[PDB]
Amino acid sequence: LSLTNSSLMPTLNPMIQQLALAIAASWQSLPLKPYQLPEDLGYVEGRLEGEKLVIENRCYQTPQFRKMHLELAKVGKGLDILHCVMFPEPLYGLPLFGCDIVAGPGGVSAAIADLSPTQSDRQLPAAYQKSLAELGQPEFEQQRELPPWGEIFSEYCLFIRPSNVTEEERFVQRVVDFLQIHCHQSIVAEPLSEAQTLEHRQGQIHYCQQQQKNDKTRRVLEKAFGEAWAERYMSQVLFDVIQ
Ligand SMILES: C=CC1=C(C)/C(=C/c2[nH]c(/C=C3N=C(/C=C4\NC(=O)C(C)=C4C=C)C(C)=C\3CCC(=O)O)c(CCC(=O)O)c2C)NC1=O
Ligand code: NA
Repeated sequence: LSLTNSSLMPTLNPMIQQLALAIAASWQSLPLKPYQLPEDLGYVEGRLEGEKLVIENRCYQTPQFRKMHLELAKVGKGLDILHCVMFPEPLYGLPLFGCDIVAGPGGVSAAIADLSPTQSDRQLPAAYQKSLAELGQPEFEQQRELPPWGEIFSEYCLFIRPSNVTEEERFVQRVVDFLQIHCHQSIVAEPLSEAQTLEHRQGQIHYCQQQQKNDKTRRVLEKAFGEAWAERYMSQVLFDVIQ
C-alpha cells in the first residue's frame, strides 16, 4: 500500500494514480494481514502475438474483509487499468466495494465504482442506503449503461466516461466517500446469524459469477496470455467463488 515501490504507478493515468493512492490510504491503518493470491502472485507480464500486458497485484485481508485486492495493469504503452475489490467476510454482511478504471491516450474511457449488495433482496443495508443518499446525486455528462451482467451493481453504481478534469476529481472524491462510509460501517458490524451469513455468501458468489461474464476484461487477458490463463486468472485471482 506504499505504492512507492510500484514500477507501474509512475507510468499510469493520473486519475488512476489518485485512485490508487486513495485506496491505499483507506487501507493503510487497518488491521491488515496479507492475503496470498494463487501461486503467491505479485507482478506478472505476458505477451502472445500482440502487445504485452503487465500487472501488479496487492492483496490483504482484515476480520471484516475476506480479500482486499488492488490490481494495476498496462497493455503496451498506453492502455492503463485499475481494478479493486474489497470482498466482505459474509459473517459481517457488508456490501462489496468495487472499482474499475480504464484509460488510454485519449484519457479515461471507463470509470466504474460501487458498493454492491449481498442481500437476497438485492438491497444495500439500511445504514448504507442512508449514508449514500446523503452524498447527493452526482452530475456526470457522459453516463454509460451497464451491461446485463451488471444487474449485480447497486443503484448508486457509477459508470461514466469522465468528460474533463472536474469530473475525474468528482469521481475520485465519490470513491473516497464510498470507502469512508464502508470502513465506518465495517466497525459497527457484528457477526450475523448462520442463515444470514449463508445469504450474504450467496450474494458474493453471484457477484463473482456475474463479473466473470465481462468479456472486455477477458479479451485483454486472452490477447496477452491465452484462454486457459485468462480463465484461471478470472476465476481464481480476480473473482474467486467462495464455498
Ligand atoms: C485484469 C483486470 C482488468 C482488466 C484487464 C479490465 C479491462 C476492462 N474492463 C472494462 C470495462 C468494464 N469493467 C466493468 C466493471 C468492473 N470490472 C471490475 O473488475 C470490477 C471490480 C468492476 C466493477 C466494480 C464494467 C461494468 C465495464 C464495462 C463493460 C462493457 O462495456 O461491456 C474494459 C472496457 C473499457 C471501455 O469500454 O471503455 C476493459 C478493457 N478490467 C479489469 O479489472
Ligand atoms: Na517487462
